Formats: sequence, structure tokens, C-alpha cells
Amino acid sequence: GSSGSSGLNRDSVPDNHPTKFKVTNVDDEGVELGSGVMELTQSELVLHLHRREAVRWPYLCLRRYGYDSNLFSFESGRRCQTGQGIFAFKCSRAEEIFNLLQDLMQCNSINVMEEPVIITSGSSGSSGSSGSSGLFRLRHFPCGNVNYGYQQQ
Repeated sequence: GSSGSSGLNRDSVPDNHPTKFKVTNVDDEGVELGSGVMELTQSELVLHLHRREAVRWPYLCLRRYGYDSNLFSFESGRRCQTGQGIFAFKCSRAEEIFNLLQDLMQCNSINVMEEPVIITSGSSGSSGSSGSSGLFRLRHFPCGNVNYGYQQQ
């Protein structure tokens, strides 16, 4: 329970950027692999990375998504460039990104009601090896608080 102080900031980017959010792609362990700037637009989720092409993830596809104290992990259906998988990034502003993300995807004209949570079953056992290009895909959700958005029978 301590309040950290801002040592020094020598960049054009703010420290409380509402839209942009400094994130860091990590692995199942949490090791910082590559840093990048996450962006959220009413349209869809956009991620700013190095020269390498940018990645976009449609909310409508985002079946589930969670966020920890300083972590942000979401699941993108098999309808996106990267494809099916679990991408988690480290960001102290994960709360803002998660809250906002659900604030935008929801803003869309969609019927939503209240329903009781039901126990979720895992898998039997499946493993493999590298395949296509992209970020690191996790097997188990690093976060606990998961939220459900777009839904349809």
C-alpha cells in the first residue's frame, strides 16, 4: 500500500493517456518479450507495434476477456489475422483498457440481459508446436475475472 512517484518523463506521450495504453507482450511465465502501444477505437481493437504490420481484433469476436491488478488478457475467436489464442500483456492501466473495451463493444446496439454464471469445464489434453506467425498464445488464462460480451445462440 504505497504510492509510487514519477521519476522523470522525457517523451511526447502522456503518463495518463486515456486512449493509448503502454503494454508489454509476455509469455505464460510473464517475461517481457516485446513492448507496444495498445489502442482502442469504437470500430475495433487496434495494437500499435514496430514497423511490422499492425494487428486488429474485433470486439464482436471477443467472446471472453479478463484483467488482473496489472495484467490484461483476452481471447480472440478464430476470425482474426492472428487467429485463435490467448494474448496477455502487462499494463498497470489494464483496468482502464478492460473497462473501456467493454464500454465500446457494448456501446453497439445489442440486446443484453442478466444471467447466472455456470461452471466451465476444461479440456482433456492437447499439445503441439509452432505453426503460424504472430504473438505468443497461452494455454491457460492468466486472469481470473472473465467477462462475456457478444453472445448468440
